[PDB]
Amino acid sequence: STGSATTTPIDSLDDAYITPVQIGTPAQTLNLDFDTGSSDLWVFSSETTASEVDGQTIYTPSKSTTAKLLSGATWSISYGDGSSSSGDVYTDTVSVGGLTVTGQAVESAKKVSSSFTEDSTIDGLLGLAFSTLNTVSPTQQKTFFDNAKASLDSPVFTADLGYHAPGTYNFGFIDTTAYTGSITYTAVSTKQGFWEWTSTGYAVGSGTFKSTSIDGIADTGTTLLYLPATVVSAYWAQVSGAKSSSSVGGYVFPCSATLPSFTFGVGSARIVIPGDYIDFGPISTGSSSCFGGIQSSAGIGINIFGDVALKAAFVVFNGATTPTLGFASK
Ligand SMILES: NCC(=O)c1ccc(Br)cc1
Repeated sequence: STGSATTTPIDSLDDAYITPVQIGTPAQTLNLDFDTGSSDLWVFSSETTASEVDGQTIYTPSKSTTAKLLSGATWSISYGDGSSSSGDVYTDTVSVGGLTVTGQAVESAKKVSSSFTEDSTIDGLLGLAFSTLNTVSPTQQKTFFDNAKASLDSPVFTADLGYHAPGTYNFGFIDTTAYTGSITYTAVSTKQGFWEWTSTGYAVGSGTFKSTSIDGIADTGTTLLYLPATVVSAYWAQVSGAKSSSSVGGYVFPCSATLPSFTFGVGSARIVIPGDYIDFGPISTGSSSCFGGIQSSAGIGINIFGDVALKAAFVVFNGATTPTLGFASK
């Protein structure tokens, strides 16, 4: 089997991407944030505290003939941005772009933090990291991908995020029309439950490539590119007027600037992030200070190849017995 679904930025900045997901019988379609940095499929639901729902589409398990309460199971998750959600668990039929999994754990939110409430476009998350991170207790649950794996033509999914445009998540096959050149594969460590890999270095604009190992995770659920302070300093040093602002919470730059590209290494291959991808617009409405799309990972504890990086590539998440990541230009 295979699946193919279009993923759409939630706003003009590509702050996140939503992908339609069919849950239950008859189908209830929710727009979920596919997140290769976490491993819970959770949704706004009929059980979510009413004051914490503001515009989201909710899953109502009582209206699904295939929904079954997973007795005694609860979940609770906190994300890197400080957001959180928790609730109980159903199993139900979940379909993504024609690919169907029965008995998928669908984690029903009883509580969500303010940032989720305030984002009316995201109805939940579909986690695509390794199932070892799944927060369901006392019986850990498998991700949609893990459940689908055996049925897939090939044990892979691919992320093809658009810049200010729709893109595609495919399951079970590699679309050879979707990228240019060849896909370069690189080793993955699953030890932290992430799609963790090691970039071979970077370049800023037309500058020389710096060969240096950068261990990080491929995370579709993180907006920006978070890299070591040395790297990030070297990037923003090429932008007149750019500075790290503690009040804003990162590097900002004059909105009048033209940003240089940023290249990262994948083995001997190179992925180029155009400068425009690194512009996240005025820090506040009407401001001439713009927020940078490349930020320091200092204090995070890990480097994160978020959407800013991933949307510059066709990315293969290879879930074979020994997982790997593949990157191609496009
Ligand atoms: N990885 C965390 C994530 O995907 C996320 C998405 C939307 C909000 Br609001 C907060 C967090």
